[PDB]
Amino acid sequence: SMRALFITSPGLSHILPTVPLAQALRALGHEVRYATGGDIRAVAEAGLCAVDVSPGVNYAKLFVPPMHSEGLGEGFFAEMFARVSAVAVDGALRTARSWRPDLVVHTPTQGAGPLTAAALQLPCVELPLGPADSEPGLGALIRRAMSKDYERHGVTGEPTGSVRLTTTPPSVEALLPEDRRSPGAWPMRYVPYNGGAVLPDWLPPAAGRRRIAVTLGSIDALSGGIAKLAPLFSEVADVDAEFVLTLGGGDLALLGELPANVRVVEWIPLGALLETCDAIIHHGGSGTLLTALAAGVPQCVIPHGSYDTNRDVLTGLGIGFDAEAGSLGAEQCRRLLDDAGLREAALRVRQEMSEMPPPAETAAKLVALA
Amino acid sequence: QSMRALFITSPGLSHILPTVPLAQALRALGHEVRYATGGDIRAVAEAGLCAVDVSPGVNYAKLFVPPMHSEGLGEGFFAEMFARVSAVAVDGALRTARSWRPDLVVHTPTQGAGPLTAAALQLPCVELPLGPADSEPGLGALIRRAMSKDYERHGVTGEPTGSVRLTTTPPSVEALLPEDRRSPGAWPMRYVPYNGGAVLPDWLPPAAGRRRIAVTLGSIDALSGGIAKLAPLFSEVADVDAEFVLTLGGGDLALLGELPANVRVVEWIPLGALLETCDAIIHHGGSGTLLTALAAGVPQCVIPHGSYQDTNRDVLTGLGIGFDAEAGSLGAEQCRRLLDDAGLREAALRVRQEMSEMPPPAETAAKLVALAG
Ligand SMILES: O=c1ccn([C@H]2C[C@H](O)[C@@H](COP(=O)(O)OP(=O)(O)O)O2)c(=O)[nH]1
Repeated sequence: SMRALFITSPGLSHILPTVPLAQALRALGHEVRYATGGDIRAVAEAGLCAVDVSPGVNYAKLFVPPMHSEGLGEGFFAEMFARVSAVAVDGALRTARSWRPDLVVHTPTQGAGPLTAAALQLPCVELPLGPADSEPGLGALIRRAMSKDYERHGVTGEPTGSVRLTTTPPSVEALLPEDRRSPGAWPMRYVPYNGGAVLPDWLPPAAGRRRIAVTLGSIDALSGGIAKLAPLFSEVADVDAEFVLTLGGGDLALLGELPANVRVVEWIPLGALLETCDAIIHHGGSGTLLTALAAGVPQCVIPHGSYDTNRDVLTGLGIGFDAEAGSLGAEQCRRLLDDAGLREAALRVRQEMSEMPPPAETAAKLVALA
Repeated sequence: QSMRALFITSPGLSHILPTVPLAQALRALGHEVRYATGGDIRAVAEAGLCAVDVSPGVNYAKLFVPPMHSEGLGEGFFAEMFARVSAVAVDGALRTARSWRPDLVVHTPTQGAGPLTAAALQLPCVELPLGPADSEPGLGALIRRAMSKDYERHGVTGEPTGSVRLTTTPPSVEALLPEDRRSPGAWPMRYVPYNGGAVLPDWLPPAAGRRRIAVTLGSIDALSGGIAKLAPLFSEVADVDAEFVLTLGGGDLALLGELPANVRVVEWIPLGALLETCDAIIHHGGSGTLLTALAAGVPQCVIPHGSYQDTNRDVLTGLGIGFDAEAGSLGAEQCRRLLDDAGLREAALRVRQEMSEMPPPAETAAKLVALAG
C-alpha cells in the first residue's frame, strides 16, 4: 500500500474539498492519514483517520494577534499563514517520521505541508479549495516567512515532486486573470463533499413545485449576516416557488417568522440539496459556487466587497448574475427560474466539469508518481 | 449523467460498515450513492455518505425476537426472522427508489428489501456480504419466499435483471470452506477495512522494539456481562513481554477489576489503524475482525461462542495463521505462541499477499458502472 499524508489548514473549507481525493486513494486500496488541527473532526466524519498536530491551540488568537505603512500586500498574509502553519510543524513531522508516508498532500496556505515533504524528501501535491485559492507566489512566500521553522528542523531541501491539482474547469479558468491561472496543473473533477447526513423527509421534491436554495455560508452567517436577506424574504411569498434556507449558524431570531413557502434547516449537504433544486442564491463561497456549477444550476450571488472575484465568472459564463442584498427580491427569483440562457449555460459548464478526470483517476496517477 | 447506486442494507452496524469502501469508491468515480436503511443508519452519515431512514421509530429488538418436538429447526427459522426485519424496510426502500431512480441496487445478503426493490424496478442487484460467515446456502432464495406476502402486495412477479455476487474472501480461505458455502463465479473484490473514522490518539504510534497485542470482543458481545470472559487472560498478561491494547466496545471495565501496567484500555479505536501497529490479535471471531486481521497480515487467536459452531477454527488451523482458545484457559502461553511462532506469522503474511492481489473497490466500482450503464 502507498501511504498518503494529508497536511491541511485547520479550517473546515480547506479540509472538505480534499476528502474526495483521500477517499479515492482508500478506494484504490491505499492508505490515507490526515495531519491537521482545528476543524479536524470533519476528517473523522468523512470516514477517515486524522492526527491532531496542535492540541489545545487557540487558532483565533493565532490568526489575529496604514496610509503610510509599507507591506500592505501578500507579505502580510504570508506572515499570518506562517504563524498558523508554525503550530503544526512539529506534529506533522513526528507523524511523517513514525507513519512514513510516500506522498504529501497539502492545501495552499498550509506551510507545514511542503516543509514536511522537503524534510522527508517526498513529493507533494497541492490541492486547492477552488479558483479563489490561487494567490500568486503565496507558497514561495509562506516558505520564506517560515525560514526559522525550516532552519530549526534542519531542512535545506526542496520536495522531490511538485504537482498542482486543479478542480477549476477550463472555461472558468479562461475568465481568471493570467497571473491567477495555474497552467500545467493536473485537472481533477470537482466532486462536492459537504458532509454525510441522514436526509430528511421533505428533501424529495414535490410534483411540479420548483425550488430555490438560499445559503449564507458556514462563515458569514454568524457575523450578523442573516439581516442581509430581510428584503428577499419580504418578497418571496409572491414567488411561485419553494425556498430552502440553510442557517449554517446564523440567528433566525434576527428576522424571525418567514413566509409559508420558506423552509428552514440548520444544515444539509449542499450537493444533496441542489440535486432537487432549480436555482441558488448565495454569498459567493468557492465551495458553494463549484457545487452549484456541478449541479448545473443557475446562480445568484449577493456580493460583498470587504475584499469578490466571482462576479465576472457568472457574468462571463452567463450562468448567473450579481445582486445587492438591499435590492434583492421576487424579480431576481423569477429571472433565476425562467431565464432560459442562465440554465443552458449552467448546463454547459456542468458538462465541461463532467469531462474532467474523476478523483479515482487522479489518485491512480499519484499512486504511480509515489 | 452520474450512475446512481441505491444501497439497501440490514439495520446492523456490521452489515453496513463493509459496504462503505464500495460506496466510497463509486463517489470517487464521480457517481452517486445513496443509502436506504434503518437502525445503525447514522454510521452511514459518519462515513461521509447520504442515507434515508426507511423505518423511523421502529423497535428492531422486538422484531428479531417477539425443541424435542418442534420442527423446521433450520435455515427456515432464520429466513423467516430476516423476512420480518426486512419487511419494515420495504415501503421505505420503494419510495426512495421511485423518487431517486437508481440504476443499480446494492444489498447485503439478509436484507430482503434489496432484491424486492431491484425486482420491482427491474434493476440489477449486487450482493455485498460482510465476510465468509455471511454465506448461508440458499438464504436469499428462502428470504424471498418468506417475503411472498410482501412481494405480492407491491405487485412484484419478476426477478431483478442481473444478480452479481461480490466476494471479499481470498481464494485460499475460500478453499477451506465447505463446498455448499463456496460462492463460485462471484466477482472478487479486495477487502478494505472500514471501521469508522477517528481522531487518532497520542499513543498509537508504537515504541521501538516493543511488541503489541490487540485484544477485542467487538461492537457487540462485550455487552451485558460479557467482558468477564477475559479475566483469566488479564490475570497472566503481566508475565508477557509485550504491550496489550484492549478495546471495550461498551463492556463494563470494572468487571476485569485489576489490570496490569502493560495493559492499555480504550473504549473504541478503528481496528485497521490499531492492527497496523500490532503484532497479533486475540478476538471473539467477528467476521469484520477476522478479515481485517488477515489484511493486516497478523497472527490470530480466537475465542469461540458456545452457542454456535462457526467455521472460523478450520480456516485459521487450515491456513496455519492462527488457533483457537477457550476463554477460561487463555493466558500467557497463547500470547507467547502468537508472538514467537514463526509459522503463524509467515502464513498470516502469505494470505495478506493474496488479499492484496484481489481487485480494489475502485476497480469493482468501474465494473458495476458498465453493468448498469
Ligand atoms: O474498538 C473497536 C471495536 C470494534 N471495531 C470494529 C472492527 C470490526 O470491523 C467491527 C465489528 O467486528 P465484527 O466481528 O465484524 O462484528 P460483530 O461485533 O457483529 O461480530 O467493529 C473497531 O474498529 N474498534
